[PDB]
Amino acid sequence: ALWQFRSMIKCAIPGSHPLMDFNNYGCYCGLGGSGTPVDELDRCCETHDNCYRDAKNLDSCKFLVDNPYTESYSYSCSNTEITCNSKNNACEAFICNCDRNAAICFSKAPYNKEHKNLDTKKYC
Amino acid sequence: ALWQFRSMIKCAIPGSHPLMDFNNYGCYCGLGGSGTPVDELDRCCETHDNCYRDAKNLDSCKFLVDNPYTESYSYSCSNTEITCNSKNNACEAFICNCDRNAAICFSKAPYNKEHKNLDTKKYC
Ligand SMILES: CCCCCCCCCCCCCCCCCCOC[C@@H](O)COP(=O)(O)OCC[N+](C)(C)C
Ligand SMILES: [Ca+2]
Ligand SMILES: [Ca+2]
Ligand code: NA
Repeated sequence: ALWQFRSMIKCAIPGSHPLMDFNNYGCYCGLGGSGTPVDELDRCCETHDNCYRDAKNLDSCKFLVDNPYTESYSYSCSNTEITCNSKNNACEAFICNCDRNAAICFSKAPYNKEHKNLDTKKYC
Repeated sequence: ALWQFRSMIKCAIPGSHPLMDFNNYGCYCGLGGSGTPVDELDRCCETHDNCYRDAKNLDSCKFLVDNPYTESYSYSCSNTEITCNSKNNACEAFICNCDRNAAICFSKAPYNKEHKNLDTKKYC
């Protein structure tokens, strides 16, 4: 679920403010996501978007009709280390893994302030 | 902007986990919406959607080309009371007030956990 992805970005990145840092960043961090992504971080978001599309295409997810941000899963954190619980069934695991992958990706990519809050209509 | 909406909810409702709580509830608290609001809290969200639509069409927001969640405003929290800074320019002030109205409305309306995570294609 989105609140869990938020939890994961705090887990992977200590004092982060996830919605204030990553939403409406570049061309892909946020909703929508169109164009050429503007940096590694943006590419994290674009990969995340492709992951959720693949979720919706996944046979294991056939009974999720809403979008994967509404699918709760099981996860834990340990010293900045995110854990997708083995207890997860197929769809929950896959969506858990999308969020984890993007959580780590955010932590390793450089944050470019100047890419925050672009004019997507012009540049994406 | 969306993080400030979250922070306003935290303000009005000190016990709050706003995404966990108010995202993906009913037919309107989430990705847009449609259908008949399922309860008062859900009507809080329809109203906020409408207010955002109004902002999108308000002359003073004519240079706001992205969604109103991307608009930064100045607000303050103090004693459960939300204040949209009187310094805000007109668009900023309008959207801040949409948000403030919504948190307040969320703080007044019953929360009905059987209304969370609805199958919106089926019930909205
Ligand atoms: C902080 C806790 C509060 C809970 C809020 C959490 C939800 C925030 C979500 C953040 C991510 C952004 C999601 C917002 C999406 C809502 C967006 C919902 O807006 C719906 C309309 O804008 C869509 O209409 P169209 O763009 O198709 O209109 C077409 C117009 N012509 C040109 C074709 C005629
Ligand atoms: Ca996106
Ligand atoms: Ca909505
Ligand atoms: Na935001």
